[PDB]
Amino acid sequence: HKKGLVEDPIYRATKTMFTETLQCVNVNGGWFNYGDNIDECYKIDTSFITDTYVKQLNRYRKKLLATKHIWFTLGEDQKIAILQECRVALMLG
Amino acid sequence: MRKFIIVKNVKVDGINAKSSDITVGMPPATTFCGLGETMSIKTGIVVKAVSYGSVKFEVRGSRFNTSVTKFAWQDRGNGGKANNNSPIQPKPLADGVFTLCFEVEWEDCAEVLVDKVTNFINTARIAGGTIASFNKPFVKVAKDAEELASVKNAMMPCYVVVDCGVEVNIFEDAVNRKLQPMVNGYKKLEKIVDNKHMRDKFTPAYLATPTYTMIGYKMVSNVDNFDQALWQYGENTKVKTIGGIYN
RNA sequence: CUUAAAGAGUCAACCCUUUGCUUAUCUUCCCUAUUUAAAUGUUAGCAGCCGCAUAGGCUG
DNA sequence: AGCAATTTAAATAGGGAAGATAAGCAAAGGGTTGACGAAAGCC
DNA sequence: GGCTTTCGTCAACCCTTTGCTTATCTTCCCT
Repeated sequence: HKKGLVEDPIYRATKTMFTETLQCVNVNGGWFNYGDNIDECYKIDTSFITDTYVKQLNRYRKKLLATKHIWFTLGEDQKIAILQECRVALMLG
Repeated sequence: MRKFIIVKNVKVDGINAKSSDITVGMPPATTFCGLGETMSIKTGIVVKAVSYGSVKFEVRGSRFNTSVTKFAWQDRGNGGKANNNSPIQPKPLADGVFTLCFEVEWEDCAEVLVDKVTNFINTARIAGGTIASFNKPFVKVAKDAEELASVKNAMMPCYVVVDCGVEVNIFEDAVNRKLQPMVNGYKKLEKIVDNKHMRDKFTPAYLATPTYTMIGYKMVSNVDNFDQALWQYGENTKVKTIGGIYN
């Protein structure tokens, strides 16, 4: 829905890599609006366990499992552009 | 790519105003460079330069004489003379509200950097003076030169120190060009052969006579280059600005 | 680990008194405020009488 | 139950008076802030 | 054998009476 926003000046000064910047993306960058009903916001039911959802999750997870070996052979520039394409397709869907 | 943390409105009182034998007033840049390396030691954040400005500063005393300190009988062996007043050695005292801006290089979040600087400043002592109060320090970064000026203008309001150099000597130009003199460092005279009465026995010690440079006070926004206000330890047993002599 | 390290300035008080800022003034002449126009917006929500009604109807 | 119109021009000038004085007293304090050197009892 | 206390030793001025700087502000433009 929206990208995380980093207010931190040292993090904005230094962070460059993919995960090394992503570890600085916290809940306070827009997601944590006011925070008084957090315990109700994290008590969760598990009614998704159905037939077609579980097989779709399994087939896509194994697809990722089989292709993630080429992901580590990518460069920083690739990872950023590929994940931008993935985010654009995800909001499209 | 530069990173700074600014502590604004550092109200400090009890400052040892005796900068040297011939300078009494604002503490020199050797004091604030010493404060910077003090945090490099206690907090571990290694500090290149410090830009310090004076919001307020009053030397205790009149316009021609400083208020001397009533000494206490603290030496050993002069009991019996303790009923009379203790003799006064000259140490002027002063109060000062300062604004400090430390060049640091940091790799963690700004909150732990602010907390480390706050925990240092709560146990620090500006020029022998107890830090009465200080605002919460804030981190600002100088990516480019416009960002350097952003950090510069974030110390408003304060009168920072810019180096204007020595032409012939200190007294002559202080009358002629009317600039202020202060300790930019020291000159080593003799090696000290007795380390028994010192802080460390292994750190090499020298008797020193303070060298002085001539400086001016300019408001931090009116300073064109922030490197001319950031004092740092130069390799001539002195301190110096990054931008050199202010023109 | 900052000319680091450290330090009680205390006390006391009669500013007094005196006073002439007076004097004389020409503001003054001058002159076009002129010309229009729907008050509309239903512009009123009444008077009796048929009734237990301050419910509901009728009469013009 | 809101509706109240538009432009146009706002005076040119001449003056802002000098002459006097602007007190003389008497006070205004010091009190502590001395480190080396040298006799001289004393562990 | 230092060591810590107290007393004696050695001096002598020409002053002057605020600024130092002087504060972090909108053009294009299209949505």
